Amino acid sequence: MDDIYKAAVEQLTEEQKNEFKAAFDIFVLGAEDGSISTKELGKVMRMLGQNPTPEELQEMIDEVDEDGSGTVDFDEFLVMMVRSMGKSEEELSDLFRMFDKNADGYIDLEELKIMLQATGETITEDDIEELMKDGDKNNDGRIDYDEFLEFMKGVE
Amino acid sequence: SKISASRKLQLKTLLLQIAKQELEREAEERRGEKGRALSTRAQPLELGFAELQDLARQLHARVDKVDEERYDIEAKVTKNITEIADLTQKIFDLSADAMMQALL
Amino acid sequence: REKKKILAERRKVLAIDHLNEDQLREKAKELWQSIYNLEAEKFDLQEKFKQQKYEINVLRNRINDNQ
Ligand SMILES: [Ca+2]
Ligand SMILES: [Ca+2]
Ligand SMILES: [Ca+2]
Repeated sequence: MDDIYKAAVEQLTEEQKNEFKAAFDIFVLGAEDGSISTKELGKVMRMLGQNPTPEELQEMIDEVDEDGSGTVDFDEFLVMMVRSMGKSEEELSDLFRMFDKNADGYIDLEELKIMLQATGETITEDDIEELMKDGDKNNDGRIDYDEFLEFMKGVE
Repeated sequence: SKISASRKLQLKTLLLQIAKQELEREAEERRGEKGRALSTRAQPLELGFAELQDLARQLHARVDKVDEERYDIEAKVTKNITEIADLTQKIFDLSADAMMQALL
Repeated sequence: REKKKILAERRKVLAIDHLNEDQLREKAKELWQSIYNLEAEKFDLQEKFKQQKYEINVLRNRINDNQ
């Protein structure tokens, strides 16, 4: 679910990025590290008509904090902004069957490559290497039903 | 990573479209297969008094035959529903736009 | 000389043997439509049965692989 948001970040126009940077620079007025701590984030939410606990708030920072710093910088801020801008499990179950062409209950690399070839787009060994790389999180050569659900989380 | 997150998102989206497409076609094959089976299993009627009432009794008995067969496969489907429900329980055991306005 | 078999054959004699030419050809149409309807239901139940077998198979993989 994390790389869906980084795809959204990659597709922000320079006009949303220029606007988000202006909002971010106002956000960080007064912070000594020049980043959004719980203090500034709380003020904006106290002022946005909510009221967060000092650890209710650390949770939102720590959800986009790829720094282990308890603060949100501009890149993490963009992730946070698009996260606030999927498909049902019963529907993914039926689509999962279309992948599993030998009906063994798993999708292997060749079945994944047959579907990719069917898309019509030009496919590379790195496309296939990193798609199976994302799906198979126990690297056992198969993506089972549960991995397929997480693999497709949020996919339109 | 070795390709962009936007590319892997494009591929995933296209994968689902064509899987959905394969689902649709599979449903259309099933429709055509069903019509072919029904043309075999329920050949439409082709119409004397005595022969007519022999046919009507043969159809009457056949209704009883089919409904028993249809019940027999419905019973198997029913136990599969309960079994799926038992296996599913075993697996279980194992905002920003108001911010931009207020900031700008 | 089975009582339950004799009675099972009396149901079509009681249903049919008393209609004239034209209620007979109109009753036979409705019987056939009933047969066609039951076969359509039976075909759909058979398709559903195959899909459950696959679904149960996937469920068995998941339980074993998550134990
Ligand atoms: Ca950070
Ligand atoms: Ca397979
Ligand atoms: Ca796997």
